[PDB]
Amino acid sequence: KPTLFSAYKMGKFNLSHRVVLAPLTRCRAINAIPNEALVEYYRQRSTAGGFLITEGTMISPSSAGFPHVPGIFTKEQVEGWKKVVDAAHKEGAVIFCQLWHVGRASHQVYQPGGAAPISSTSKPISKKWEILLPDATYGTYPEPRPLAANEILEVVEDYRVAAINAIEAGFDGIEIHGAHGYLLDQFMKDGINDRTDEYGGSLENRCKFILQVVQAVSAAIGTDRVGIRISPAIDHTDAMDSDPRSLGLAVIERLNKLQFKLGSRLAYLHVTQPRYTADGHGQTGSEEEVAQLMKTWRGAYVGTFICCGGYTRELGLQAVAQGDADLVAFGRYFVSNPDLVLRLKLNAPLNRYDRATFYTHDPVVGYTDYPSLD
Ligand SMILES: Cc1cc2nc3c(=O)[nH]c(=O)nc-3n(C[C@H](O)[C@H](O)[C@H](O)COP(=O)(O)O)c2cc1C
Ligand SMILES: O=Cc1ccc(O)cc1
Repeated sequence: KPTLFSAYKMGKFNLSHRVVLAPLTRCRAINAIPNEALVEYYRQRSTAGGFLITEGTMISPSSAGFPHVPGIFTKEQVEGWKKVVDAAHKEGAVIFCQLWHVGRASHQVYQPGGAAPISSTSKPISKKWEILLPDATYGTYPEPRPLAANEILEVVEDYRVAAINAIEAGFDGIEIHGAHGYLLDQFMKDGINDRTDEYGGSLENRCKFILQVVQAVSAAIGTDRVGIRISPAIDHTDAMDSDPRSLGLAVIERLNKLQFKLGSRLAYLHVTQPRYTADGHGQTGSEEEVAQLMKTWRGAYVGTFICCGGYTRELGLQAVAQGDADLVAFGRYFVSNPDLVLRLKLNAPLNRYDRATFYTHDPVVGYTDYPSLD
């Protein structure tokens, strides 16, 4: 019977337990090159048959919206990732690279030639939100430039190339970052997408871009090496949809149809959910609604389902035991608990995490120096 600590066949891959390292931007990849700090970071968190998803990784120079995040669009970057991947594999881990384009959630200082960030729209993120700049101050999100149709196809090509480069680096697969108000979410969410062309309006039009990406990377490296992450009900950086339930089901129906058409299943669907507790962990109304949404989306998707967002040991156990999810990803707890899988198995205390060093750049401090049990 399925439990949080029981084995799982994720299509092509075999896992020994259901605890997953959620993708986490940490900003230690100085000048976008994966390095020895990242090697130790992922090695520390690796387990035999444990699934790891990397931090968001740039698919292009226009992809960036944080400092010192890794890319996978140059040979030098690929060579850096090889070292990370080899170390993870030496521990028996399965590791996917998350492909990340931030869209309008960026700033001129992050853009080639100081160009405007690109998006579905010309509308900027509101002043209620601010962006961390490379000089450790916070700045204003600028007006983005809306992509023309041919430019969207160029971004699809960037994802395709990024996927091929990931496989060259030895990654087991990739995850399409389609969540949290970044580029693809800027097209899906009717709170952001005000386009009047073939990429705006209907759910069909709004889902077109992300489906083109899924189709392209599946063609390049195989459906069974492709995972997709979405967050229809998370509002981060003004990324709301008027009907998250329908948006989620629209994406899922299209994934199901693509799988049926091509004759194989994607590696997984990965959905993050909002929480309504003070600290954003665990459970307290909106809670019950969100919980049912997640069960509805799980039930509608044909294949492996990863849940994420505020899961605890008890909630992770329940999720797998009751069939609500096949795999459970952990973000913040994995920051401060390199041996999180062991700690969960032993019901050991979890180290507190320090948010002040989430996005600083030191290879050791607040990055690789959280203690393991051993
Ligand atoms: C510091 C930090 C960095 C994150 N970076 C990413 C990222 O690069 N890509 C992504 O999809 N989610 C990212 N997330 C969201 C997490 O994957 C996760 O969904 C979120 O933290 C909620 O899960 P949790 O309660 O286990 O932390 C990040 C979260 C935090 C706190
Ligand atoms: O979902 C992507 C993401 C990236 C950086 C963050 O800090 C949080 C989320």
